[PDB]
Formats: sequence, structure tokens, C-alpha cells
Amino acid sequence: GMADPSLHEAQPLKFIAVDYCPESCTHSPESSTITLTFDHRGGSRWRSTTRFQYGTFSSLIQCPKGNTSGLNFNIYLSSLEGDKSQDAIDFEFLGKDKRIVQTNYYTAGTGNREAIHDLGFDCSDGFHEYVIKWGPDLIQWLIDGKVIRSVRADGEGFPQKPMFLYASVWDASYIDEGRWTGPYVGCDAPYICLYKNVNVPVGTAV
Ligand SMILES: OC[C@H]1O[C@@H](O[C@@H]2[C@@H](O)[C@H](O[C@H]3[C@H](O)[C@@H](O)[C@H](O[C@H]4[C@H](O)[C@@H](O)[C@@H](O)O[C@@H]4CO)O[C@@H]3CO)O[C@H](CO)[C@H]2O)[C@H](O)[C@@H](O)[C@@H]1O
Repeated sequence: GMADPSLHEAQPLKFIAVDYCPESCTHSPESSTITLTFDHRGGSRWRSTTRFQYGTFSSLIQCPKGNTSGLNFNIYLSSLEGDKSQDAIDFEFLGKDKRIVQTNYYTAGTGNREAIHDLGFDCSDGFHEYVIKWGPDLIQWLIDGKVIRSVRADGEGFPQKPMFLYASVWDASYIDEGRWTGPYVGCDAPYICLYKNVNVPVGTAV
């Protein structure tokens, strides 16, 4: 009993696109780091250049410092951002409180499956690991190696369309009178959200 016998499959996300405002996204593939910045310019959004059909997705993430009230930073899967009938699976940080994270998923445009989780840490205090495990009848969310939520196919729809990996930072303060992410204060810009060692499924790109 010397070798670790534990079964251990993922590949680094090498190729990404930026959907708007590329000046507020940086990619350093040589250090496996992507950053997103929120400031006057209005944020940005990156994504994988390919869709995937199921698999495990992960990133180290360090959220922005300072007063992030109003902001939404995230990492998520979506069949197509902006599609009214999208399938999706979310990690969304709510800027009013950097010690929580919200999970959610969408089936043919329908969400309303929010859950709020206590992180046990400040998400801007160093890099932490966020994982989405997406299967045909089981979705799991992991944080620093621990499952924080599991949902199984319950007959009320399930994400099954091929999906892009996405990440953005945006001002969500207009949602629910600012009660969701807080009012936007925005006096600590640039708000820099960092993604490191983003990994995608080995063999499910479609
Ligand atoms: O131009 C006026 C106004 O524009 C602002 O920038 C907006 C920006 O707010 C918007 O953010 C998207 C974001 O890119 C996207 O990732 C996010 O996706 C959601 C998804 O819709 C949900 O279903 C769920 O899965 O969770 C995801 C992650 O939160 O949705 C937001 C909101 O639509 O993107 C648009 C471009 O498409 C962009 O114009 C800008 O900040 C302001 O300064 C400006 O006034």
C-alpha cells in the first residue's frame, strides 16, 4: 500500500471565445488563467468554443475584492446564452455576500431551482475549487472537493442539450429591487474575477 489506488479524467480548457467587451477579459493560457473585470465598461463574458454533451467541468476561482454589492460573478453551463429555451447549470455568486453561492439549473427556459449555500469562507479570499458534474440523470455541484448539492432527474425536465461552459461578471442589482445581489455601489472597480486551471470533459465535445 504505497501507490494511491484511487481512480483518477479531464482536460484543460485551451480554447475560449469572448462574447463582448474583450478589453475586460484577459487570457494567459501559459499560466492557465482567465480574468474578467467589471468597471465602467460593463463587464465581459467568456466561453468554451465548443459545446459538450455531459461531463465534469471545473475551475479554481477567486472572486473580486472590495464591496461587490450588486455584482454577479459566476461559472455556468448553457446551451446558448440568451436563448429563451435554454438548458443550463449555474454557480452564481451574489455580490452582497461573498460568503454564499447560489446554485440553479434550467430546463427548456425554466429555472426557479435556486439554492443558497454557505461557503464557509469568503470567495474572494484566495482561489477555491468549483465543480459541476453533469450527467443524464444526475447533476452535482462541488466546492473545494465536497458535494454541496445533488439533483436527480425527477420527471420535471432535466438539462440534456449540449452546452457551452460560460463565465461572466455583470451588474445584477436591477433584479428584484436589488434584493437578490444587493444595490450596486461600485466604488472599488476594477472588480477582477480570476479563473485558473479551467478543465472540461475529455471526450464529450460535440
Ligand atoms: O448595455 C446596457 C448595459 O449592458 C450591461 O452588460 C450586459 C450584461 O449585464 C449582460 O450580462 C449577462 C451575462 O453576460 C450572462 O452571463 C448572464 O447569464 C446568466 C443567464 O442568463 C441565466 O439564465 C443564468 O444561467 O445565469 C447566468 C449567469 O448569471 O446574464 C447576464 C444578464 O443578461 O450581458 C449583456 C450582453 O448580452 C450585457 O450587454 C452593462 O454592464 C451595463 O453597463 C450597461 O448599462
